[PDB]
Amino acid sequence: AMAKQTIIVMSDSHGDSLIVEEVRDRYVGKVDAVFHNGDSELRPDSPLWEGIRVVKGNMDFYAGYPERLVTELGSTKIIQTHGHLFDINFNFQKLDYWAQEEEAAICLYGHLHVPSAWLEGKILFLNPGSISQPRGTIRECLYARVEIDDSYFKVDFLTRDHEVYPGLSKEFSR
Ligand SMILES: [Cl-]
Ligand SMILES: [Cl-]
Ligand SMILES: [Mn+2]
Ligand SMILES: [Mn+2]
Repeated sequence: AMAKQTIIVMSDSHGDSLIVEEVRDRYVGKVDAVFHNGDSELRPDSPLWEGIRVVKGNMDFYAGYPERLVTELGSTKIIQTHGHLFDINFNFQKLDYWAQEEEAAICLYGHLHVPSAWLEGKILFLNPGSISQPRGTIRECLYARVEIDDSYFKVDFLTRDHEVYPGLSKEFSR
């Protein structure tokens, strides 16, 4: 039985560097990985990115962010993209095709500023929400925690004070 993993995922921070630093500082070295799914509006050479896996958003104009990132975490293959290059506002068919060709455990995306967690195929798709500019029905700034083991993905959405926001948590069996 694999040892349990915990990942921290955020996105669409939009020029708020204190929140990125705060989340880095809180979690780097205490969880298995920390992810940012883009639209930070920060420089890729920022020291705030030490310990964090970050991809390019459409509102990231500086050279040096990757469009896609594959992170293999033990037996867990995580893929990560902003989403704009997959036309996710149209639908998720292009994103899901890529996730299937990669045979990902987890597919991380941003762009929509809407928190979501669903299982399609055996693949968890997660948008952590926007940590600065929430959209849709939930007007609270959010990021996400995923707990991973052989039996379950557990997803909680967390506020900027690092508390679980109720009514959004999901548990998926694998
Ligand atoms: Cl799009
Ligand atoms: Cl946008
Ligand atoms: Mn954005
Ligand atoms: Mn975007």
